[PDB]
Amino acid sequence: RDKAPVQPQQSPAAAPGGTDEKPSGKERRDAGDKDKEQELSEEDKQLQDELYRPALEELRRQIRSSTTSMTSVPKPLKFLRPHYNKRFAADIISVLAMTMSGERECLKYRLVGAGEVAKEWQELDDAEKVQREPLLTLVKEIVPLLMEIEQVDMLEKDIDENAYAKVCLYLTSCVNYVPEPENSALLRCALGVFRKFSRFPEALRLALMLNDMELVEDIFTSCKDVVMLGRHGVFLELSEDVEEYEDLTEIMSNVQLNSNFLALARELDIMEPKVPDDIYKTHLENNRFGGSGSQVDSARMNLASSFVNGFVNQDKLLTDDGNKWLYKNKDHGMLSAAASLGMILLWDVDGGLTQIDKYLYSSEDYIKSGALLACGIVNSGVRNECDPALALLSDYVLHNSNTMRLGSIFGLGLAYNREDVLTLLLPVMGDSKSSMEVAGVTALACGMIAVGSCNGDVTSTILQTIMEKSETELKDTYARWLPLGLGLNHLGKGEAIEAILAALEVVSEPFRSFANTLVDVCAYAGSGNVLKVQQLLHICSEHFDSKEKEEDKDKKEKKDKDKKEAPADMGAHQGVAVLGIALIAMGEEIGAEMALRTFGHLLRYGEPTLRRAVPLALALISVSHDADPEVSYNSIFAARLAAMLRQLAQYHAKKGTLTLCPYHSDRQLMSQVAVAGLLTVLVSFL
Amino acid sequence: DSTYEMIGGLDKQIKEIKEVIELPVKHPELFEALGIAQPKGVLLYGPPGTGKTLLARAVAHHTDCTFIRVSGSELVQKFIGRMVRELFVMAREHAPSIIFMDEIDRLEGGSGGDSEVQRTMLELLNQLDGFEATKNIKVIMATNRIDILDSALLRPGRIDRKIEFPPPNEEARLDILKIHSRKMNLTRGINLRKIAELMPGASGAEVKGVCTEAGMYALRERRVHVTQEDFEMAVAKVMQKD
Amino acid sequence: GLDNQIQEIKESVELPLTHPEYYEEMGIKPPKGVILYGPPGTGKTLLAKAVANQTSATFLRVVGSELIQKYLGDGPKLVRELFRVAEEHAPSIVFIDEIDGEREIQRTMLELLNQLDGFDSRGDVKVIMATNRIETLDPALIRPGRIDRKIEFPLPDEKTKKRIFQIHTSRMTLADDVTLDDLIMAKDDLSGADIKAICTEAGLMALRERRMKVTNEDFKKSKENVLYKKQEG
Repeated sequence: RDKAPVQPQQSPAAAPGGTDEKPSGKERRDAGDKDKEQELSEEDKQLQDELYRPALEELRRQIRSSTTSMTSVPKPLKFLRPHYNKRFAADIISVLAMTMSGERECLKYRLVGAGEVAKEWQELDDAEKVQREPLLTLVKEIVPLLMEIEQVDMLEKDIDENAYAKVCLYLTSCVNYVPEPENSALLRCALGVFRKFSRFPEALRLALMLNDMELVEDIFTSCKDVVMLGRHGVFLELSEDVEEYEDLTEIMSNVQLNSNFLALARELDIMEPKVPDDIYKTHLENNRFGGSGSQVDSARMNLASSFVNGFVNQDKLLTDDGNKWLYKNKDHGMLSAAASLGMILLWDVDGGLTQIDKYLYSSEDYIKSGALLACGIVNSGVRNECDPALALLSDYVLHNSNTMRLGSIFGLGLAYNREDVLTLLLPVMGDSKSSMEVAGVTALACGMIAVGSCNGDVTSTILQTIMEKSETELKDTYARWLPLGLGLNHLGKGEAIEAILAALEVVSEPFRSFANTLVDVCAYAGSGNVLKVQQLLHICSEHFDSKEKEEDKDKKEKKDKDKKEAPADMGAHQGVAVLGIALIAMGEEIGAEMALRTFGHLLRYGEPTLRRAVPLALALISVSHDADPEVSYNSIFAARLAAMLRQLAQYHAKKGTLTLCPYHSDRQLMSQVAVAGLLTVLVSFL
Repeated sequence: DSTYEMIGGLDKQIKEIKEVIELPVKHPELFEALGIAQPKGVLLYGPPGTGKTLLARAVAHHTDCTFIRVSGSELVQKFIGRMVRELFVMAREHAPSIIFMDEIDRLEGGSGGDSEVQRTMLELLNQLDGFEATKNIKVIMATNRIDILDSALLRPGRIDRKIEFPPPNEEARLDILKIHSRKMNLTRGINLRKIAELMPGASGAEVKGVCTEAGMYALRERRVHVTQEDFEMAVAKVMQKD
Repeated sequence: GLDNQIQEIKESVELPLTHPEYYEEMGIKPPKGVILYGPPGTGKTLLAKAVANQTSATFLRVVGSELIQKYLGDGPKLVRELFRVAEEHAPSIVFIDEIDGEREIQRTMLELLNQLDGFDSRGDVKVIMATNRIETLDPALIRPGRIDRKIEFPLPDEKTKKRIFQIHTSRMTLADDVTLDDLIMAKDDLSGADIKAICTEAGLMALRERRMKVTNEDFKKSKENVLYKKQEG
């Protein structure tokens, strides 16, 4: 109404005028006021004019919070000692304590790095646990300092709203916006709220991020005491990495309390539900073995038939199509066909034994070496094939045990901090045979053995292979496939300064500097590090045309979650190598129309490197639009490389390290055909 | 200009039209919490309210937008311009704009070319109904004369806005007559209240009829100031044609 | 309450050009399309049903057949232009809405009948028909267009308008007294633009007092204008 009678009431500094003028402002404070508090010019004298001081400070913070301010608002609150669903408390708590506590917690967050913000933040904790605004009191209480049990002090009744909402948006913003040191508080405090509550599988994801044995032990006794099982066994073994399944198998090798954790959770039981169900509910037609088995010629379409047969495992007709199919192909086809029968038998240990035993101790080198490779692929927990393979590897100059070292060490590395096989691979690293694939499957073997190490390791094994790598700067393929195993050993770091150590000792001529930038590829697994985005755009114009391929190829691994930022204008440039960086950086996800849209322009190219590289990611990111793009490949094409690869994509057209290693090691296909002997035994498929 | 100092008497209708026209002007953030779109327009059917255009030029004058009519009554017919795309290009370049036809407010040729203009605005409503270049593009119809049947028949109030406008506020007879008395030389001993309230039944055009038909007696007697008796004679001079 | 219906017809319209292993190898080939219709019409119900295909595809919209009566009887030449541009633009979806002397209308209707069937054309594009009432049009247009399956607009099953109301009110501010069962149950044969219209005028009417939250009494008070307007004429 009219402010004429009540306007000059606040001007007299008399105590009665305050003790009756202030209760009027408290009465009219239910909706704030009739206006935006234009009386600042008449209350700026009462600003400094102070028994009943909390009411004058309350009105002062009310008007200063009403019109505008940035620091002077929460001071009457911290000095006031606050005392004394409607609209009054909902406003002055919700929005006035929202902006008020927001600017106080922010100014105290960036100002000092006292219990005022703690006790007052707990008072707001209770007040907002009474008002119960979802995801807003949370989204504002994200950055408030404490990062402690306060969540369990709030997680009493609202479990699905705080878990689903708070863990959803705070996990997405905790992997995209919030850095790692607070993400550790998400892992431990989420270990608390989810350990004390239900919904075990999300705590199992907290074990996918923590990689600790106490979480899986507590969830195996808490999940063991409450009695389906096969499903969480399946994604239990799928979700667990190389560390916590051997630590898990050592604590369960200690007690396990059930005989079902070793007996059930030891081996063959993640595949024991898969094979018979896939044979029963699904049935593949014979037109794939008929066509892809009928247009084989030129010793390369037969290699495509070794890809189809090699990765087929319902039907096993081409396997039992007599003999001489292995002899008609080349040596790499002898390895591919010798390893196909081992890759199709990830079940029936006795059957795989009685099927691969024939190729063992044969007369040819690649039949027995691919036979030991098959023995390494058929199983991953039997480890009884170690002695016959490793017993003969000590030759050091030239023998069949070098190819048997390729297959034996590669398959044995796929089967698995194992110290015995690594100390036996130390003379292999010291040997440095002319065949690069020796150190290839050795460095990749021990690398995949050592993925997920806590903050990496600076041990004398990889330090020794770094010294031997610096010994002679020849055969750069060593400087390409050795940083693979090095970076795989550096995998699992959380705060390792090993990348800076490599930036101290390793920095040399651009070969070992390319090894250093490979360590940089295995050094940015993901956090809030926009400095690497602006530094990435600053380094995008480097003269060296390979560290851009790998360091920029890391894009698909770093931002693999937030896919909205991945599409850019990299294709519109002239650096076709960058077009391959995006072409590989597409990924293996559900394959939105934007990715296939990039495959539309990337598909048509003249060089066989990009034309050969496009169908791999094209059919990996789309695994039912599979037939029309292949017709497009037939319209563009109609050399032998594009034909073998186009039949390969004809076959396979239809966050674990085991599925990330094979293609990252497959990023070196633009070389001799020797890689095709290892291309057929990739483990990235299921 | 015809600002608020030259138009008055529709306080409730401008209070209701500020949400139709003034919504994309100063508060467009309600698109999420409300979910509103761009309607066709608004129209006022009934007698001429003596200022049917001063309101569109008033809201357009306060919106700080241009006024581009279709029929081109005052040298704006060929200045912009198949003569159908140039209006949409100028509407694309000038996003804030208010369209209001004034000249349209034989049955063989007049309805032929007039039917070509009606087809022009129909296909313009088809283009604007299908796609849209920019916002703040609204058309306003005029139904005040007798020969207006297409706009009143094609707009019943199903997908458009309708306002019953026979008795606007009685200020279309009183206070806009006072405004029309402010422009011309007015004395100080006049009482427009009784002479403005004692003109019922005939029409709403009593303002323009009494002013323009009173200018013949102010032109006959050559009085330097308009008296109330002149308007009193103008009441009869406009009621004789009824 | 139509998720199984929209996924059934969605699979019935997405089988061409996508998922080809169960489209041409097994020999489905429905090269005729479907025909739709809505009792409320307004194009927003059928537009909200067929809008699921407009997400990632090329769409063509031709509403009404007034372009034949408003001018001389040029004939089906415009349909032939749409046919040749549909052949030059095969990756698209044909959709016609508001399908509403006498010897010429019958011969252009039979010529449009044979043209719509496509006797000399195989599966190249999908054609979907739409109109206000299927009973007003002649039943001869059924065999060329609808040869696979037809669907009618369901009743207020309290789940369709509840899901649409949830989508429109996913970020709105409503009071606790605003119940849903009386709203989704009281309404009968109302499209999305009607509930969106009463929510829009409800928020605009609640804005008259600077109230960012809409109450139930103001929602029904705003609904009185639509319920009174539809019964006035």
